[PDB]
Amino acid sequence: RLLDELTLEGVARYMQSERCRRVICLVGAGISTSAGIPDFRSPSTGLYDNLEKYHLPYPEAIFEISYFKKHPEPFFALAKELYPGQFKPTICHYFMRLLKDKGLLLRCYTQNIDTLERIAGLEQEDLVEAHGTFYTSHCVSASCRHEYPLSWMKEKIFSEVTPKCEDCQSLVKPDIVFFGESLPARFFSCMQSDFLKVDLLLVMGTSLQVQPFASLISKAPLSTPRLLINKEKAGQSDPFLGMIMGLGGGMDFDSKKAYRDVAWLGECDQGCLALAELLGWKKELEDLVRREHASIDAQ
Amino acid sequence: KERLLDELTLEGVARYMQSERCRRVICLVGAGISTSAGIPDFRSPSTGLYDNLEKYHLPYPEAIFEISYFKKHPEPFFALAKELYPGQFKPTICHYFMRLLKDKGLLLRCYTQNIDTLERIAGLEQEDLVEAHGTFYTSHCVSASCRHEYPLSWMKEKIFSEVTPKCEDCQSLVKPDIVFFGESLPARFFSCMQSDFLKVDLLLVMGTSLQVQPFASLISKAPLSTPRLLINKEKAGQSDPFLGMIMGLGGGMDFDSKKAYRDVAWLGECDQGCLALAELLGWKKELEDLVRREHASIDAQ
Ligand SMILES: Nc1ncnc2c1ncn2[C@@H]1O[C@H](COP(=O)(O)OP(=O)(O)OC[C@H]2O[C@H](O)[C@H](O)[C@@H]2O)[C@@H](O)[C@H]1O
Ligand SMILES: Nc1ncnc2c1ncn2[C@@H]1O[C@H](COP(=O)(O)OP(=O)(O)OC[C@H]2O[C@H](O)[C@H](O)[C@@H]2O)[C@@H](O)[C@H]1O
Ligand SMILES: [Zn+2]
Ligand SMILES: [Zn+2]
Repeated sequence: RLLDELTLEGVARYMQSERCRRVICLVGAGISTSAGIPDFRSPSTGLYDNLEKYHLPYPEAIFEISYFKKHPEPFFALAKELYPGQFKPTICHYFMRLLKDKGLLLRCYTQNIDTLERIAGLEQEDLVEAHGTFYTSHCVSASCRHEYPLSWMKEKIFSEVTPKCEDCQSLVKPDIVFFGESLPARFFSCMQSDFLKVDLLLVMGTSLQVQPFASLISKAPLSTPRLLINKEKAGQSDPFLGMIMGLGGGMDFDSKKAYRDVAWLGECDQGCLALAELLGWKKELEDLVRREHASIDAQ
Repeated sequence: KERLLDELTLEGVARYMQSERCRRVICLVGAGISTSAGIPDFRSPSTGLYDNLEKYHLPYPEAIFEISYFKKHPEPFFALAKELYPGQFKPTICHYFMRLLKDKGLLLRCYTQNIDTLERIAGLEQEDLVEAHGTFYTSHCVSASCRHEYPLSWMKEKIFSEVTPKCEDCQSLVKPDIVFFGESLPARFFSCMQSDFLKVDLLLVMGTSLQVQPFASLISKAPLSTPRLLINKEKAGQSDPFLGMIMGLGGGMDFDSKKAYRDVAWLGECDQGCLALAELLGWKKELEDLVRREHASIDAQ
């Protein structure tokens, strides 16, 4: 057992030890809510509770490839809000930057498409954008798959014209991963090597309600500690018909068999400040946030 | 990761089954093994149950077996339940093939997702079976504080009288013990799985799309050396990892890849796949006799 106790304090002590060389961060929409971007599944405020005007059969249909090919209009109307480049990164994002600058970040796997990891200064090599990007777009026809740049797709979205491919007249969509679509090739190539050598999983701002991303927590070695920083416990629940996690694939924070998983419940920004304080990084983190935000405000 | 099959074919499985290494077989079955009996499955286009619920005006097909939707709108399920009641059909060749595995001392367990009871009618006993998605046999009040049990005849009476079954003690809804989405699986599912998959020598997967958890996880619970044979109309368990996939990452079948070492896909009718495997094992005549007499015996009632 690598943690001396199942607390943030225990995780911090482990992080400072020579045994903790490589950290993987797994993040979702929760890490961007304090920047002003709603998550997906939070009641009332979440995106899936705010799609009534689109008259969908159910909320998730707006990001389902099969529904999209039949009724693409709602997604492209919503896309005007989803397009990145008008929010600043959060304290949580800069904490991951700090991990990078301390030589501790093996990888950040993100489910987000807001690009705040990149704006916060994480580089392409540090990142797996697991659910894709707006940066590039592709024709949906597998036979054709013609690629279109951000400007091309952006021009179509903000002109309210449904993007059609110039070669085959099929729909063109941004490379954000829809339900039913394959994840980027980088996800799998990085996963297979990263998870053999990870010393700590830092899971932040995700409900772990979607596969294959939810599987990642179970790819780590059994000895690797896992810290969740989130408003609610995620990944720990009793099995039931239609559960997302595979049997035994979840977190165990609270059973009498718990040995490596720690749930810090609260806001991601505040959890990262608390961890930073325990590591003696709090002033460094605060200075980085202040400087980088002021640098963004400069333009 | 020892390779126990000499070749990734049905003939290689048959040879492995005849060797001394193969002592314990587990069957994992779904609605595909019962369509030839006249019971449609769930997810097949046009024929499947989920494509034939228009009359109930559901938000989506699965709602009719979702516990939250049920409590709020119980009427549609109970209307459908009149059709779901088991005992108007005969078991299939596939069911009798599993019975033959029992009698040959090869069957450790059959885990079924079905509630049609055809495994029992074919001669599999309580001890041989894990009815993973429950049963009509018993019914219970839905209130966690009460859980008052009701017998088969009590639920029938309410269903065919078209009265929504209510608890005589606490007046909460009473439903048959079939597992709805969002509900716990039977205790027996977990207790059996914990021990059964430690020393299983062969997995026989038949007539399922492996589209629901936690049942879909069962193929990953076998040792990495245990061969796995799929007998199904379509390939299931093998797919490129996509957003919203049911299987956990790397928890699927590997039939077609370069690394493929233990998994075999026999594509076609479950009954025909079972007849074919039986022939390779020398049981063809024994299986056909069993099916004839049992069908006759049921008709002879
Ligand atoms: N400030 C905060 N601090 C801590 N936790 C938070 C905060 N805000 C929200 N949360 C928690 O953060 C979590 C947000 O969960 P979800 O909204 O499901 O986002 P995902 O990234 O996991 O969604 C994954 C995919 O699903 C979609 O289909 C898309 O494809 C997504 O990429 C919850 O547990 C909140 O309590
Ligand atoms: N005669 C046949 N021979 C071979 N394969 C067949 C045959 N007929 C159908 N199939 C295949 O059989 C498969 C039928 O798959 P599904 O209809 O999803 O049934 P499940 O048992 O997996 O459903 C699991 C749960 O989901 C529900 O919510 C309930 O809770 C269920 O208990 C397909 O791959 C067919 O191609
Ligand atoms: Zn095209
Ligand atoms: Zn009751």
